[PDB]
Amino acid sequence: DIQLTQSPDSLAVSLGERATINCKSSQSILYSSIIKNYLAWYQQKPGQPPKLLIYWASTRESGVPDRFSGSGSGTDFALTISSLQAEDVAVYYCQQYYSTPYTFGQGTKVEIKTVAAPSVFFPPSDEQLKSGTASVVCLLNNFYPRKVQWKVDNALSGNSQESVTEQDSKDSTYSLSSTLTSKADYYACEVTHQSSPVTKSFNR
Amino acid sequence: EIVLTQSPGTLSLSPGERATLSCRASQSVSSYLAWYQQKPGQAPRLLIYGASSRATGIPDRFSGSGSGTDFTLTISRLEPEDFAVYYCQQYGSSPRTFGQGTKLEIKRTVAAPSVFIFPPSDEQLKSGTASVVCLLNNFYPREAKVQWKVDNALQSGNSQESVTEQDSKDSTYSLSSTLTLSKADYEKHKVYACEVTHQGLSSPVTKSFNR
Amino acid sequence: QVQLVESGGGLIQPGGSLRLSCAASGFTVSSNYMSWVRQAPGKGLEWVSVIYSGGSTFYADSVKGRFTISRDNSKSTLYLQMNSLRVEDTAVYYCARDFGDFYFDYWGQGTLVTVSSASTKGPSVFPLAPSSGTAALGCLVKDYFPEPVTVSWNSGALTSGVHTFPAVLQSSGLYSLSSVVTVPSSSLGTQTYICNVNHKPSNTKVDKKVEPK
Amino acid sequence: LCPFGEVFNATRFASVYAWNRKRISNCVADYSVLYNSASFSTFKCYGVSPTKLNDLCFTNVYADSFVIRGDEVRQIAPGQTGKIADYNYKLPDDFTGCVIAWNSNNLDSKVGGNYNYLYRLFRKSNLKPFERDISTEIYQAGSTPCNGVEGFNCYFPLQSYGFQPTNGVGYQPYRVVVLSFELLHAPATVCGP
Amino acid sequence: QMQLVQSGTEVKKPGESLKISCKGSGYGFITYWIGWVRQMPGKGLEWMGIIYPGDSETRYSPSFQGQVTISADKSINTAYLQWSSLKASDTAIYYCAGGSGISTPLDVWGQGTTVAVSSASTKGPSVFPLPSSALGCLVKDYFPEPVTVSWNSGALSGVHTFPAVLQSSGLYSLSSVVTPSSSLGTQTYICNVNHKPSNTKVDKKVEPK
Ligand SMILES: *[C@@H]1O[C@H](CO)[C@@H](O[C@@H]2O[C@H](CO)[C@@H](O)[C@H](O)[C@H]2NC(C)=O)[C@H](O)[C@H]1NC(C)=O
Repeated sequence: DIQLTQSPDSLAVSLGERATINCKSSQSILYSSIIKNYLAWYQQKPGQPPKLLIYWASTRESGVPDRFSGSGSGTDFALTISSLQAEDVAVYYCQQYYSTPYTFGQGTKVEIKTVAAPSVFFPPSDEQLKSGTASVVCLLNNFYPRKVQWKVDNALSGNSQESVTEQDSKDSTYSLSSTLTSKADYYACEVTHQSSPVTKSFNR
Repeated sequence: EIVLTQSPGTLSLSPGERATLSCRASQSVSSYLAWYQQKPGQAPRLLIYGASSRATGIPDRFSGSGSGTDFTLTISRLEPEDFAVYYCQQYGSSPRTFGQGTKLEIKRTVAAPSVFIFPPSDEQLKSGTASVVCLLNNFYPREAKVQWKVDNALQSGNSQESVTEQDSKDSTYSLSSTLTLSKADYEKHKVYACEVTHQGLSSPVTKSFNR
Repeated sequence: QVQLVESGGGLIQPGGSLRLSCAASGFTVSSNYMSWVRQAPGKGLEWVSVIYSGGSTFYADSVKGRFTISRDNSKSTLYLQMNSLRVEDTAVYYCARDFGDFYFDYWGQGTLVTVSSASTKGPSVFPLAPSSGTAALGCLVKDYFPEPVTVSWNSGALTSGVHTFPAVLQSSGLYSLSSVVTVPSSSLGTQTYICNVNHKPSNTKVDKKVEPK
Repeated sequence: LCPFGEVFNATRFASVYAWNRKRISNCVADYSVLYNSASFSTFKCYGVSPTKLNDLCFTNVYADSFVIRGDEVRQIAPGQTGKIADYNYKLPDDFTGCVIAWNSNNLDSKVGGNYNYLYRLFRKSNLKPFERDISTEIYQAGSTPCNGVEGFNCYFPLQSYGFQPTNGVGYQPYRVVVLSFELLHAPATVCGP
Repeated sequence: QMQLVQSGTEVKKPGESLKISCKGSGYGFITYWIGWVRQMPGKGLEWMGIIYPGDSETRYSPSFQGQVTISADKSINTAYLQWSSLKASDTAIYYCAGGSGISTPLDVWGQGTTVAVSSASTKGPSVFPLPSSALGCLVKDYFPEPVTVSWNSGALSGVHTFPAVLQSSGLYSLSSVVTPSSSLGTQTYICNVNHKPSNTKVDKKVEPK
């Protein structure tokens, strides 16, 4: 009913710098008797449930680092993290509790900020070839930031799926796996990431 | 009485396939046939009445066919919950009669059994009876040959076998063969061996112990 | 909703009497056909008796003159008085709602009637110590009568990999049963495994500890 | 601290039609005594939270007290309708505070009826939020003037609760305390520790 | 403070009924309202409804009122979210949050409950190898989740296990890759794949062809 839009969707900030997440409201979230905007900020680390950080858009919860701070009034609100650390890496939501039903924002991912080229590297196994399905896998081991095209004898679709891992504190990078999916057939993998598109192939 | 014969006795199909079960009557009953389902440990559940009509709450994948002396139940898109024993019952003539039933099991890859042998406990040995237990764990298909060989001599007539139903997670069976002897007979031999023959074994597997 | 709850099963000597009750819900017992269907252990289904909506009663040949079917309208309960019971009558008796003496659209949970001259006896529990990867252990439940027996491990905390084999009727007339589990071989020295054996016909509860020799 | 004890632990409570209000200000209050307790049958709060309210400030806090039946406690809430809500005690839709109620069968129920706890039964228009009507004027249900005497089309506006210890839980009296919190743009006189 | 504990993981089928639990233990549950939050697979939080245990006053989101039911039992300090006919779209993880009143922030959160509904059985995975002139294993066609893949029985340290992907066949696929060409000389590598929902433990050997 009362909408809540965030910006940006994704953000990468180096350690020791400032992060800024905006939250726009369809209506004013200000009460008459309390004169405080009923907005809350939440942090959801991977695998863990969301944790409340800031309520009333200005007041911080107990046990919250002093670097987290809230600001804004009316329909425009923001969350600022100064001196960013690795612990602050999570998806952040702004939620209104002015009146039921409660609404959340779409979420804001906080990634980590050197650009690394991807290491491109798989023929279908003979054991799987007996089963009647041929799987071809292309690997990007470590690269940052988070374009794979399958070449079927130099012919370009829809026979592959992508799975991307998540970066960690150690060696912050990304890994992508594209698994091309039939005994009727049976092969190049073209990757364009930030200097020329590499193309590793194999023959039957 | 009118005898109802169901074929096959046991049916093994992978999930998602189509199952056809037959039921033949001694005399014509003219669509006065019913179908039932009975999972292990539960009561029969009505599936089809009038040989074609579907009972309330029954999924559309169960269809009744046939009339007179020939009847058929077709199950499409086999789900795991659809594997049980199915009986056909007639009511065209008195007394009302059921069939022997058809068991619909789940088909899977051939799994070799894990063989474990258990010598009789010392506590049981005090009572004067010794029981040797051989375990076949997590195997498929159900067909398996268990032979008791005591001092390399085959033993017969003193072993009983028990087989569990298909596990809810693995579509595999487990078999237990228990050899029962008195203490005097048990202590008259040294080597007790359990030999297992199965489709998933290249050669028979023997687990043994010394008394 | 339709409910059928049965009671009265147990062990009775040959020639003895037993009455089976079937509490019914969701329909009037006076206005509907009701039937009793028994199933011998491991065998198929067999119709026993039926009571018509108007009160007419009919029985199978094997039970005619010994079994009497009756209903209690006030209590909404269906009864089956079994007399001159024989060993062949040993079966799981079901309570079923009959549609026009044609088919049984609703069934009860079923109660077990065992007819034998054998005497109730509590089970004896013996350990199945693991041999010297994956290690297998279990408990042996031997020489008990009548059914059933419930076996648990670690008071229900251990349920994965547990195989409780069906009971087998020995030559002595007493059932035997085994329950085995699959556990990692590392936990043999550390973990402690106990099987909970309960046989309510004999009021026997046994907690047996198993450990390698 | 602030005189919360004088309100909750008051010897006698007022009727719902003549609900008392105590102005609590210019004091430092401890709210731990309330939410830690379990004698409160209902502890419903709108806008504010008694937990985390200890380290907060407010310009003005009101403590409204009255006695109603168990069935009528549900009416002490924003956007609620009923004889108590419409004619005795009405809360605004933007109410910020708490409503606290507990059973008082031992205190307010008397054998043969209390005769002293009254609620308004007849009223021509609904009460505005936080409005108290203590009129005993004879209700005129017709066009004939009543001249201050009960009779046909002329009823007494107030009805007496027949509070007895043998009644059901719903019929038993409940003591209700309503806390209203204001944080106007002004110096804050009510603060916690 | 106060704490919340939810029910366990459950996998169901389209057309079954499900009821999940959320029991609160702490100090002052009388002041607390309990809500329900749904997070679809790899998506954001969605607010479903809220309830006050003392009087069971239940408020629903307009997008969830017609197909969910929230209840509570103040005797056991537990809230319940229940469905009658589950759907494949209901597959998500459900959180319950506790606030000390209406129009208040959600101070206390539960650990979450995972729900999976799909028109598929519990088929186990098939493990196929994935070297050149960089080892890996392919875990394909399994349901339900999850599949825990290890390398060399713990220890190795260079393992990048990719998240599972739902194929058009209704099943999942997963692969893990490990990167030192000196290991390909004579150091054997084995991948351990365990699927507890299917009790499948495959230790396949990966060798250069
Ligand atoms: C009303 O009086 C009672 C009795 O003195 C108070 O209840 C006690 O409160 C103290 C703290 O003031 C607690 O340590 C005790 O455990 C309480 N005892 C019981 C039996 O409840 C109560 O707090 C008073 N209420 C107010 C609002 O002042």
